[PDB]
Amino acid sequence: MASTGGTKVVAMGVAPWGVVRNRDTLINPFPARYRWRGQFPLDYNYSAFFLVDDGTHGCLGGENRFRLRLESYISQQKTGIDIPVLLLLIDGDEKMLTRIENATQAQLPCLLVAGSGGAADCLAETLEEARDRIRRFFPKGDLEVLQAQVERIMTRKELLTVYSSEEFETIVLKALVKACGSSEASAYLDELRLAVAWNRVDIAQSELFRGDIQWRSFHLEASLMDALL
Amino acid sequence: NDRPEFVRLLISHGLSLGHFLTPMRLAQLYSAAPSNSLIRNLLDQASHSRPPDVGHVLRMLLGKMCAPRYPSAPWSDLLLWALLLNRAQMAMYFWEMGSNAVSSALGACLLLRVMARLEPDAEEAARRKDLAFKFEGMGVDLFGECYRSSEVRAARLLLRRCPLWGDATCLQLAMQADARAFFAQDGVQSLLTQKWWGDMASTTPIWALVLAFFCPPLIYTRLITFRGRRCLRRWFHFWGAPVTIFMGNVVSYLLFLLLFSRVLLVDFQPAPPGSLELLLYFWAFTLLCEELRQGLSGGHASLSQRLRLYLADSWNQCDLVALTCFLLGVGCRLTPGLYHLGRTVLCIDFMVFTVRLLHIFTVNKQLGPKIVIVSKMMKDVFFFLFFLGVWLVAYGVATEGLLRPRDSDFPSILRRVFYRPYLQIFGQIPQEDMDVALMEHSNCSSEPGFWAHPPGAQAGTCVSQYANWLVVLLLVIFLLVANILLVNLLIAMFSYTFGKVQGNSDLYWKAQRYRLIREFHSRPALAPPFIVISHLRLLLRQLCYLSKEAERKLLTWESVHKENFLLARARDKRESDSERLKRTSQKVDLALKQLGHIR
Amino acid sequence: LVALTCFLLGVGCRLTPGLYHLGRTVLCIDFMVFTVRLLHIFTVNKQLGPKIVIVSKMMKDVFFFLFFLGVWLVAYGVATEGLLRPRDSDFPSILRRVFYRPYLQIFGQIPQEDMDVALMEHSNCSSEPGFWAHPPGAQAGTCVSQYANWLVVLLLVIFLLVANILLVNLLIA
Amino acid sequence: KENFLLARARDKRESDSERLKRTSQKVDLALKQLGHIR
Amino acid sequence: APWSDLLLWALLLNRAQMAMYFWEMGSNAVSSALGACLLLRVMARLEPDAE
Ligand SMILES: [Ca+2]
Ligand SMILES: [Ca+2]
Repeated sequence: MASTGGTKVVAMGVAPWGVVRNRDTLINPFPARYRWRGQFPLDYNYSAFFLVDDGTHGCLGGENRFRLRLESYISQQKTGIDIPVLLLLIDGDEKMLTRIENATQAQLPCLLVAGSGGAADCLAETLEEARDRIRRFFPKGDLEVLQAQVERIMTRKELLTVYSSEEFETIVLKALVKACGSSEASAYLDELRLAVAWNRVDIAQSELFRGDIQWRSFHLEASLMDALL
Repeated sequence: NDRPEFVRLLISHGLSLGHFLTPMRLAQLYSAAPSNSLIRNLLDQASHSRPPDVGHVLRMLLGKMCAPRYPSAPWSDLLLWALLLNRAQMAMYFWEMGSNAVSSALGACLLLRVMARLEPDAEEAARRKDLAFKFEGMGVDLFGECYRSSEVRAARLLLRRCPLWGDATCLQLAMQADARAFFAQDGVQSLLTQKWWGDMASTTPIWALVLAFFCPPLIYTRLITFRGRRCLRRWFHFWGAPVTIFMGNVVSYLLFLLLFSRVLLVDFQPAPPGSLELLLYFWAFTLLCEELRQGLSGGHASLSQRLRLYLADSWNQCDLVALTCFLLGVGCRLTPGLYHLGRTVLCIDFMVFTVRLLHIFTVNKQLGPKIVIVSKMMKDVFFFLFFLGVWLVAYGVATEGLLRPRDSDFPSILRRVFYRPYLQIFGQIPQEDMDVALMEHSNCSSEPGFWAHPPGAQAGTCVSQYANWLVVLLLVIFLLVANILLVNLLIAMFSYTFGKVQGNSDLYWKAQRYRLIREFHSRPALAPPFIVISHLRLLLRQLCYLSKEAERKLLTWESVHKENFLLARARDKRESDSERLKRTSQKVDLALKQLGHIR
Repeated sequence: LVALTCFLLGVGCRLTPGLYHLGRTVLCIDFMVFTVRLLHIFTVNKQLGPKIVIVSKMMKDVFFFLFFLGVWLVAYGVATEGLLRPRDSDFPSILRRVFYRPYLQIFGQIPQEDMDVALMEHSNCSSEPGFWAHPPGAQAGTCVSQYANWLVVLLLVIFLLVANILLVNLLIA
Repeated sequence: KENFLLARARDKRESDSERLKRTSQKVDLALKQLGHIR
Repeated sequence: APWSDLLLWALLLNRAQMAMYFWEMGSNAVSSALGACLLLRVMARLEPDAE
């Protein structure tokens, strides 16, 4: 509502079927009319919905097996600029540890919110008494299994970052650069465009323009025009 | 206990303010005011006229036009409580957490400046003035950002009525608060210029406007840029603009003064009035009708409220004085045996009417603030008159006692004690009437001693020669004390007053410009005495969910820009040298901890 | 260009029969135009140079001061002329007593004998009812009214404070 | 012009604000070294 | 001479930092600075917004 130009941000919702309240109207093999004021109802601020049917009516958590693969496929997709994909973890129960492990084995950067407790704080405090910590954030958790899971996660710290309230764009840039690896200068164009849009001069000058990465004119022409405009 | 940081911290960690605030705790907050504080006295007075009765205090302070109908939205109530108790940091926090930010900042400035004149302790008033300046600056910065984002939405935000502040617009709140920095903002001035030029382009040159005014056919050329019925549309577009109405009224008022002077100096005979005097009467009648129309429009509201708003304006007071004196003079003139009294009353009335021309000067940036300077120099003169009167009494009575004029009566004594020494300040020094060395010596008295005859008509027929050297010495001392010392004391006061206004001349002129544009935005398009047509038309005219959606969208836009403004301020604060040094000290502490743990 | 054009106009008028005096006056003003051109020479000197700019801006200050001066002169002069009611009234005399005479009071030329009836002789020099006095000034009007002359004196007192001090020192500031 | 610009840049580098900024960055590097050493 | 065109564009649009950069990258520096001052002072009298 506060924007003065065209629409640029789209909210996409992935939800499990059977949990959607008043879903009876949606069955019409067309503009449907949805009485959301009557399980949980769909949020009207979103522009598109994916309702993953687990088969088990009313079951929760069956949409992860599609959501993670969709995120990975978008991460591997090209426009011809690569599309960066990032995961933000506000908090979580023991299942969010499994979610983070699955999103780390199939490389996807993750952000952990500090001070919000749960799995986010559990993973943040070990990054920057281990059984005591696991019990502190998971009083009912299985200490041995949780410890094994936390060690498996911490094997690959390159895909984890901690976001502290004490900004967002800088942390996003650091996380995106940390997991790139290659050096053909085609994998860093997306980060360069993000840095141009967010005015991250130091991040670009430090990470993106190093002697390892062999840039040349046609790589930088579009970014130069973006910075000029 | 006034801990703003803990108030910020506890709310940010999930304390639902909507459920927290209750009338009991809201009343308990006002119980925390000091017993000797101004707000405590105001609450006690309101209760003497148990609920807190804060709304009554707001009505007494801000008036019906701008006072919130408290309780109001917990943020508004908390902001009002913090403003009443002069809690600067908590008021700032409550402002930055709530909505309607521009109007709330203007209203906060108004309230703080109102309460600053009501406090006996000087430094408390200084604190309130400082907080009012801070809130005004915040409002100015936020409106600047909003205007740079979108001119149309900013203009809509500027002219909307805010329910939280008595349905007053931002411009009315700024006018009441005397927030001259808000009027000087570029967006406000651009909007005011667009209102001033009406349907003409604001880039039209002044010479083109004058030439088209004195040559109406030039309107339809390309001389004037506008932003069969087509001809009438352009005619009404040119003549309906506030600037064109202002020019027409300037011409009309100059012609009215010329007619007044002509009648006074030539046509005002004891015989019954002629044609030109009747025309002057009708012109003054139309001026009175225009003043009545302005009063009935407040310059829905009750009639007394509109009349008080009209009377609050000093130019309307000058108009009322002029019209009342004109009516008194005409009434005396039409009465047998009161012709001379009517003449003198109308002579003074012409002076009252002519000084009204100074309001026209406010259209010009150079001439505008000089009116304020002159108005304050008048107070300087008023204060100088005490010293002048004391010195005049001393010197005049001493000189009159030494000279002993034989032609002594109360008017002559007053003339020689006050009037004659006063003219010496301006170079009128009658040596031949005070120095007996310049007079002839004659036996023009019966008393013992030597006497001399002054040649002046009002100098007294015979004065004493005894100790005339002392009269001359008193004159010498007078020329030094009055002509130089007291006059230059007044001049130094004048210079100080001039410098104070010359420091902020643009702010004064832009506030004056707002007042002028608002005045002529609603005036009828016909100038007097032809304004009778418009008044007659008005008299005949009288005698014979989506909105809230747009409001919510506009407020969301404003709150988003307020958030950007606050984020920019926080980011600027984080990168200051003091904060860098503090963080460096903390990280050195962390390094020391690491070194201690490593051994 | 102004100086040379005025010189040419004055010489042309002078060489024409019946325009000798007009040429004289045009050349008299032209001499003033030529003489103020000497100020350009001052710019060779560091002390005299910037004073020319200062004078040029003070001229704009005077231009803006003239609005206040004109308003106050109109008010005071018309009030005084209406109170005194001089019998010798015609447009040039009225203009002289409304604008010129109050203006010279700013510079210490105060003709008390032409405004104060206590300093005049009282004579029946009018046909209208009331009391009249004769001012001695040539351009002061032959006969003035005595009614409310204290108000004329009070207006003079107020004028000497408003104009000689307040407005002049506004211009000086 | 290049000499003038180099002199300006060298004067900017030695200001107290830039010294404090570089000190903060080097303290960050020292903290990184201490974290890696444990 | 692209630097002159870029400097003119930055001066017309009141882009202070980019104008400074384009000046420091180009040649004819003294005359370019004087011309930039002239252009900016000319356009400063033509703007309705005071700031
Ligand atoms: Ca990438
Ligand atoms: Ca009025």
